[PDB]
Amino acid sequence: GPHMSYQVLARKWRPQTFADVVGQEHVLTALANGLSLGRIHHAYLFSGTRGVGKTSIARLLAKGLNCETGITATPCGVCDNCREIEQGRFVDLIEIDAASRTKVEDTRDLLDNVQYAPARGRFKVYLIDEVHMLSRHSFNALLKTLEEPPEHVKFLLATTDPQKLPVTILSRCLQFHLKALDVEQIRHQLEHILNEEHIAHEPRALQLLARAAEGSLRDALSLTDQAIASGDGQVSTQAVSAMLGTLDDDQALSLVEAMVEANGERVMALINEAAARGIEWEALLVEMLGLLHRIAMVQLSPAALGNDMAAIELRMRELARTIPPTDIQLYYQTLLIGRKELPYAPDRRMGVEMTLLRALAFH
Amino acid sequence: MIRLYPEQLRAQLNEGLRAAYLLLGNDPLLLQESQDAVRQVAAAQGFEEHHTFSIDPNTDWNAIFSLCQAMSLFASRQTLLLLLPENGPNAAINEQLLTLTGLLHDDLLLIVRGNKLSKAQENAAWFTALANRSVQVTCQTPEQAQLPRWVAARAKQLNLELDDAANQVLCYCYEGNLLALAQALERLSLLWPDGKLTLPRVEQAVNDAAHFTPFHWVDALLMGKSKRALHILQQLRLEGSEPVILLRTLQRELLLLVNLKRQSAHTPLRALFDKHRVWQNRRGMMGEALNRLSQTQLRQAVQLLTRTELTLKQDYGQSVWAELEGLSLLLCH
Amino acid sequence: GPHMRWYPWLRPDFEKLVASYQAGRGHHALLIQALPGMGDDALIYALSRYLLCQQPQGHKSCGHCRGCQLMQAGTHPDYYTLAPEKGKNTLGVDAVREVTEKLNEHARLGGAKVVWVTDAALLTDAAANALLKTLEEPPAETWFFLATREPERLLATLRSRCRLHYLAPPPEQYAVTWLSREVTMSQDALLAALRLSAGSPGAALALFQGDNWQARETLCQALAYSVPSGDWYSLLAALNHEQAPARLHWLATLLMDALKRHHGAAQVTNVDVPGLVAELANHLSPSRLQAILGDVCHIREQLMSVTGINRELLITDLLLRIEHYLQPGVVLPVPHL
Amino acid sequence: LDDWQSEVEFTLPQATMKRLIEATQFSMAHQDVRYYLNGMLFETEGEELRTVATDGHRLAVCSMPIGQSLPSHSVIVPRKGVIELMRMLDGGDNPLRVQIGSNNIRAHVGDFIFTSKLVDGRFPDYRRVLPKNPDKHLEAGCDLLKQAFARAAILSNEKFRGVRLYVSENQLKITANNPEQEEAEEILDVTYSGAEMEIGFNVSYVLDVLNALKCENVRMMLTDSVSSVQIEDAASQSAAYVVMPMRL
Amino acid sequence: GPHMKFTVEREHLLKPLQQVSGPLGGRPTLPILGNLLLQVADGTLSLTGTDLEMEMVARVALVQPHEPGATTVPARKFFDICRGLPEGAEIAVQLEGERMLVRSGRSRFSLSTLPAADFPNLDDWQSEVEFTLPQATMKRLIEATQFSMAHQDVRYYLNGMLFETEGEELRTVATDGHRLAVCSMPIGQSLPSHSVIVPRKGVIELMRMLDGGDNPLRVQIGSNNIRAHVGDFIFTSKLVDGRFPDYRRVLPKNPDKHLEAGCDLLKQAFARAAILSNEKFRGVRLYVSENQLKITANNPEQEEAEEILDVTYSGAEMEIGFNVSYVLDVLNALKCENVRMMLTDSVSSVQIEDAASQSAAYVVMPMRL
Ligand SMILES: Nc1ncnc2c1ncn2[C@@H]1O[C@H](COP(=O)(O)OP(=O)(O)O)[C@@H](O)[C@H]1O
Ligand code: BEF
Ligand SMILES: [Mg+2]
Ligand SMILES: [Zn+2]
Ligand SMILES: [Zn+2]
Repeated sequence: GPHMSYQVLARKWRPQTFADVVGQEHVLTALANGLSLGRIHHAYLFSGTRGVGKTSIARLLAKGLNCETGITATPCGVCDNCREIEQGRFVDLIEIDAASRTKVEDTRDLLDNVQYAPARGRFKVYLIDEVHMLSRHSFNALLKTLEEPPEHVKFLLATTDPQKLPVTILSRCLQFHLKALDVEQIRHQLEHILNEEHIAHEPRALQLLARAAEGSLRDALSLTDQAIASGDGQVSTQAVSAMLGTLDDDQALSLVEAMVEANGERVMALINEAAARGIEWEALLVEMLGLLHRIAMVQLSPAALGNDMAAIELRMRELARTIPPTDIQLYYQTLLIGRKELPYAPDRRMGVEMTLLRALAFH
Repeated sequence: MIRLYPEQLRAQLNEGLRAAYLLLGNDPLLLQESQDAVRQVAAAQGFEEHHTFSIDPNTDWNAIFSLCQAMSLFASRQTLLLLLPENGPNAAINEQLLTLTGLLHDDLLLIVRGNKLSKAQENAAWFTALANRSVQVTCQTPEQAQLPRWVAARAKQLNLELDDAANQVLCYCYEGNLLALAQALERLSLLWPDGKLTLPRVEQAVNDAAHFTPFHWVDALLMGKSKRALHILQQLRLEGSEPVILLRTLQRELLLLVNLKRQSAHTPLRALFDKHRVWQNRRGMMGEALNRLSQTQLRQAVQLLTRTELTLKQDYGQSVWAELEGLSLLLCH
Repeated sequence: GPHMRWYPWLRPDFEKLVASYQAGRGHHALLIQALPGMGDDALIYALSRYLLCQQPQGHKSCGHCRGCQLMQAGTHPDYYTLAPEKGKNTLGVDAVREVTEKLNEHARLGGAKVVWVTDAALLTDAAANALLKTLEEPPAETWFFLATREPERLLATLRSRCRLHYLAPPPEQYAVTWLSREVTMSQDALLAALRLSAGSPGAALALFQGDNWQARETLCQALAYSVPSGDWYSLLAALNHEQAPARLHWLATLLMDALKRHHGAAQVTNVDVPGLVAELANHLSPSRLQAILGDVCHIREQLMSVTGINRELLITDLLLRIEHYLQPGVVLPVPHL
Repeated sequence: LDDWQSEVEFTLPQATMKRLIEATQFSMAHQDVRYYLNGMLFETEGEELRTVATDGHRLAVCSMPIGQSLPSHSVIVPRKGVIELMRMLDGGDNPLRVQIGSNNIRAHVGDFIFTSKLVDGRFPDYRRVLPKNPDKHLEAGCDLLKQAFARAAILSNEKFRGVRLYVSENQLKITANNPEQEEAEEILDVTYSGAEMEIGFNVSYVLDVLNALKCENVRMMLTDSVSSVQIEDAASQSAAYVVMPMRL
Repeated sequence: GPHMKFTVEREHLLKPLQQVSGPLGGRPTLPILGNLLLQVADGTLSLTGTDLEMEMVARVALVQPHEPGATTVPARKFFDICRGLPEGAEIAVQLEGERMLVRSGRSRFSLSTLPAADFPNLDDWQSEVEFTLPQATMKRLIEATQFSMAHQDVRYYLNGMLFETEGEELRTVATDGHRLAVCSMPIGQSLPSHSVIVPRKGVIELMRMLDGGDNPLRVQIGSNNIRAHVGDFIFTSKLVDGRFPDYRRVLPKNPDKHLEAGCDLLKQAFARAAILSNEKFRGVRLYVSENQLKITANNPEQEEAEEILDVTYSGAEMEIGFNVSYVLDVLNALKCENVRMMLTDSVSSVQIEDAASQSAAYVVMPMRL
């Protein structure tokens, strides 16, 4: 009854078949063909940035691997084993969060476990996630069970970043680099989800949400939930724009045109106004970087104008004409390093002020 | 309550005993000497059973009721000893001491060792009830002004005829603990049973006391002797001395040196020497330390020191010995 | 303090952030981003009181029930707090481990199962990755809350599970009015407090009721002798109170105001020390001034990040480097890479 | 605080509850990674109370009729709750009023009140665990098997006490080796009607099952040298046990 | 090598192994301390259990042709196999060189062996006294003297019992804090004077193995080795050196107050006073008046216990504190219904003898409550 029948989109719309996964065809194809042809490896290491699907691909692989209907690239999804693995109550798929089970006691427990028979499925599979922070002792104890396990043991490793793995651990498992999801893929999946759940939206807000989340579908859905929590349960351009606090090209170009002409007083007044409206400073810096990039493109070849908006492209054309490429490069470099140092700045606003005032250095 | 000094305790022990004894201080040589002097006094007065307890945070009520049961009526007379925590009595033992103060008999002689306590700890009721019954012994390590006099007297009780140069070098090499002074004195006495402590004899040993940290490493830089302090650092790295401690010594001393360097243009040297209350025997080297090392040298040295401490702090440790000897070789110019 | 303190401008946000839970569509996680002392703690507390209350009143918590009576006594069996111990500063894997292992059991009082992390930036990354599973997929009727001064310093993964709710500082005039009603002194001090604290009225209150304000005054006076004489070393005693980050921040704010005074700007942060601002502009060269400001910010970062660093050595080297820079003929650094 | 209403109400003899807990207690997980394992499943259906315990290498199911019409319900009680439940109920008093709610369990035993919170989650089904086509069967007296395994367990490995069963028409055989390169071997006269088979068990769980089985004659069911065993009372079907074998 | 052969019935094999288990196992510091030594002598098997200071030898009678020889086998595993086997099944034991084969019924076992690692002389006594103390004598002596002796005490010699043989009688004494025990058993034999201290653990081992109140025993006591032949089996222990207080100097302290009467009534009163006795200072107060005793207790729980007893007395009014546990052990080991009690002072030792006979005497130094 009051048990919260609603579930968050980041988990409700988790992939349930190899045909429901957005992108990563470079790994879905390999996994499905390996399932079908009869070549299955005893340790799979899915690695990629946040919210790209390592856990989901691993869970689909587990669903397929120990389905009672043979070992097929297409799990049935109606049997028992599919249902429990989807629910996560299956005995033979064991979830180990490597942050916790890093002491030698837990690793010894795991190595004791691997020596026995399964219970319900063909294969007993350890989904170890965030493996890249097992203590060195844990990895050295885990080498033997990751190298030559028994017949019914397969390992599925999920890591946020491959770098922290001991390279020997990398070498014994099958690496799958999950590519970050392209903006087009994210926007199409969002369109499909929101149409499926009978939620009104418009493509513009979808593009904004895709741009904000740097290639992480879970991040896209998190921003979707934030955008529907505020704004009467709907996705709209004004809603997402307010949620992100993003700014139109006019204001950022006002900043770059005042700063390129060393109009320090105007620059500081613009920053004061932006603070009064309370924008996100990182957004200001990314807009300045984008405008400087477009100016550089126009300088290189006149064909690539600013035509995506083309509203105040007169100003962009004039600024390109009136500024040497070197000065624009210096402005971009200064703003970019400043952007790199926002977290280290004592305050965001003052960090942007430092960066802009330093850009004001050239005459 | 009778507060006494370690040398003057014996006389009191001869005149009359007190059921409760307290030994507060950091220097453990006088602590153990007073403890076993009182113990041999009690043994001379028939006390046979000697119980000692190590009271820790782990020590608790079930670690003290056996104590209380001990001193009721077993045989003849006995003594008790305790070891107090580093911070002194806590609230956990604040009641245990109150209970212990409720039963004082000539059967049991109570001995307590420890370091200095907060003024709110002796303000407790158990201490007040123990005032007339107990005797406290001061056991801190005093300044170095009375150090030569005290060590000369001690060597006299050790039957050692020290020279002025021997006294100077032995004091200057061991300003850390009376344990060091002792071990040096007994080493010298056993090596030379005659007792005459000539400077050529006392200088040999193995080195200047030990490899220490400050004395000669810093002093040679103060006078600018690169070879001396450099060899001292080589020996320090040979014995694996902790680099962090060396850095702490440099931080605590070079800052005073920098303070000395300032104001020298618009104030006579001796006024700055006595304004900081720096030791005159140290002032004799501070003079040429200021004279030789200029302000630019100080700035460069502090800059490289900060770079070194930085690189050391985030677990890099990029050849700490190389940068330390670099500091030394800058300070020798 | 006792149940902390509600703040008047927080009332709108909470309302919005409770609507998402009244409809039942509330995302289990929540990463509230708010400045120190802003008032996010009261928001999280009031939210949890509404959530674990057996009878949730409209926009209120209960009015009367045992379910939050055990909350007021701070002894609810579901409500868990994750804060580093008073003697430590890093939240260990052990506390999050205990909380998450005790989450798998049912709800004791038949209601929700609410967790709370007092401050997320303090979470050790190992603790963050131990808490990752619990945040991504919690059991039914399990909710979470978190507080951060900034989200970007958090682990790349932990924020990705959560919604990044934001607490906008109140409008400048409203904050000034509230602080004037609370603390009585000249408005220049109040503007300095708000702009220094990036708009956090609670942080301005902490600055006033804390000794630092007077110490801040001290620094001003010290600079009033340093800059006209080129004698900065005497600032050491002013900048060493275990508040080297905050005091260095005040110094950098002053230097920012001076550089603003060069490229004459209508508004500057330090409005209680305009004469100091003018003097700082007068004596110091803009390239030297920017190099010095960069060094001040760099040293403040070095002190804030690495604990166990020696404050005295760092500040002494900083002051010596500044004194060196005020000498003509020096080459100044420029940020890069 | 207002008490929670119960959706499962019944009353039990102390003998029945004691038998169930003794039958399944040694078969539940300790701190195991799978959170829903560290506990005991109390299924009820018809007039029968069933108890299930597993740790991924073991399974104890014990079914006893109650005579009371009961709904189909499931519940998990964690380690501590059931341990102090067994400690709590020891006398011969009839009152065992057991109440199962959505989140907690309470058993009233006269003047003592049981209280614990249920492990949220759904237990795996035991019928899917018990082999469905056991094509090999064995029979022997319970005490003979128990004494034999206890004797053979003397010289096994310490931490994991593996033993090897060679089951054939001629007789049953069990062997044990240890890190000390020590050999133990012994023979039992069970009635078999099949060919040779080799399996590897852990003597700890087998010994526990035999000790808490508490019957006269015992029957083993087997399918394969890797599949699960099904040990049961040869004279009753109120309790079944499974021991997933060991790799060698 | 030499090889050994045995066909030994289980029941007649268990009791020796079960008995010798004392100086066996128990955190064996060496691979040889935790093992039992077997040897064949004529028609007997000797089982030796060693812990470097107590050597226990058991003689299993052999009834079948058995191959001679000796070996060292893990004591615990041998005990477990010999116990778990079916009752009455003869066990066939063979030495397969480095291994130890043992078979029984339908079961086979192998053991790791040690050839020779605990075979020195192992014992050398002096035997000043060789009294043939019969079973029942030291039975009651030791049960009346053990009590709860020194644990962690700095005075090492107070751990072991003091034996003193003189004339026709042996006096056994034991000091521990307040409590002190002594029994003067009339052996009746013309025996030389001898004084010795035996370890407490050796005493408890001897008493535990003792049992069976029928057979006279041979006790050979020296200055460093004591041997006791309890019927079939043999035990040997080291000997603690002197510095022990003289019982002739702690027992007779010129008692002046005399008392008598029931012992079990005092037991019940002491148990009921122990409920409200000082939990930190174990002991209650005893008011002594003419033909009357009063027992009072005041625990920190602010509960007062008082009882009155009819104990004969013709001395002066007295108030003596005492440990309830020590005197309760005195009463329990006195095995009598009536006791005699001699008071000296509130800080001087209080004697308690058996009212049945002088053979049993005890001392408790009073408490200050
Ligand atoms: N390739 C993908 N296809 C479809 N949805 C995806 C994909 N990757 C991520 N997602 C979305 O992200 C959510 C979390 O995905 P997950 O697989 O847990 O990422 P991770 O690799 O970081 O554990 C899923 O519930 C799903 O909505
Ligand atoms: F969020 Be994912 F598992 F990197
Ligand atoms: Mg994941
Ligand atoms: Zn399926
Ligand atoms: Zn309420």
